[PDB]
Amino acid sequence: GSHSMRYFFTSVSRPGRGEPRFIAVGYVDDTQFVRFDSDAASQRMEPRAPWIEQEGPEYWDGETRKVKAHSQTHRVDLGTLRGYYNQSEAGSHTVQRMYGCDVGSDWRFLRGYHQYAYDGKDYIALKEDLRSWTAADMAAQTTKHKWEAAHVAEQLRAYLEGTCVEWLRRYLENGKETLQRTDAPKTHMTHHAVSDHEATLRCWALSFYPAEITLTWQRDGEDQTQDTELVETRPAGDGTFQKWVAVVVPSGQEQRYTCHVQHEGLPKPLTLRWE
Amino acid sequence: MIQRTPKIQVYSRHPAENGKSNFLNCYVSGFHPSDIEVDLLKNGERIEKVEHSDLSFSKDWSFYLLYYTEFTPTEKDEYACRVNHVTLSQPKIVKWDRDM
Amino acid sequence: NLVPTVATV
Repeated sequence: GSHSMRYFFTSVSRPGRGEPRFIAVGYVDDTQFVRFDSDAASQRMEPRAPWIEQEGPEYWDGETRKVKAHSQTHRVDLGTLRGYYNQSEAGSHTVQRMYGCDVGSDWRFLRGYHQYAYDGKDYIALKEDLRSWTAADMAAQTTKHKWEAAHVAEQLRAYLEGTCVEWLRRYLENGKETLQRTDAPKTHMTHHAVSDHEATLRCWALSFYPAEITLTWQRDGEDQTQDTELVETRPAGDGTFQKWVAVVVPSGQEQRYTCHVQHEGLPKPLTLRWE
Repeated sequence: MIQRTPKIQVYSRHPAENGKSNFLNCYVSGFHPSDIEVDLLKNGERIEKVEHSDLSFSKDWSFYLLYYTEFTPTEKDEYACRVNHVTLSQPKIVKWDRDM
Repeated sequence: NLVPTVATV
């Protein structure tokens, strides 16, 4: 299926003394592969997946230099934005950045993205065509003009369509044993009685990868959303994911209800029933 | 300033069985700003050896973190996750329910 | 592989 490489960056200003806290993480699909934390001792980009350890010293030196350059841009940004928004030096503020590329089943470029937020709000984002910018307010508009004059979008477009795609392809091959493997959900159902007349059925999906999944209930073969609760998909902590969906039913009628599971690791969707 | 309250789930990494080593997780998500306090509790007492994931965020810009510790479940021990954030008046405690 | 340069706002 499709694949992605995405980088996430957060800087949080520290008004009283010193530079912002800066944290960078890189992912291929739902797998973290590198990190940098300004509070950590190494001051280096660090591996977080065994397949990236294949890369040599030049890689790690080059990624470290770039990630530090990213951190300094964020530091300057935090000051500029405090200026744009007429804010004091007293409060803590945040910038967040995400960028990366998607490829389809044929591993060719599909989509690129680059977006930026200040204090959790949209600030500026590259449009889908990778040629222009969406600026949310007049501050972002001043940035847009600055980036247009300096042809920032052209530089980014080249990276997103070229380097990003090339290196995603490289990682996919080097990490093939895990990155190109699907882990189908391990499913089961649990039962609880709330009272003499009400029951809860909970449909579980565990140990799956990638994170994308659909769990739904049917009653007598028709979709049931009322009286259901669906939790957010959550990391197990070993690289796989978990999710459940529950339905409340009259006691004795459990057999009308079926759980349906869709996942790329399942060639056809699965059905579960109580008992 | 935007402020968003954390959602919290407490759960084990693997199916939970007494006497069998496992990991207890507290997943916190959908929050902003990023400053957050998360503790894992054993019988109401703060666990000392707790690790967490590297800060990241969703498309909507809200943050998420996984906090985790190695544990061996027993029949009698009760576990929970205690969360404090700017959006919360008092710390929020969510108990681990293994029978879920 | 990170983008080579990042423009300031």
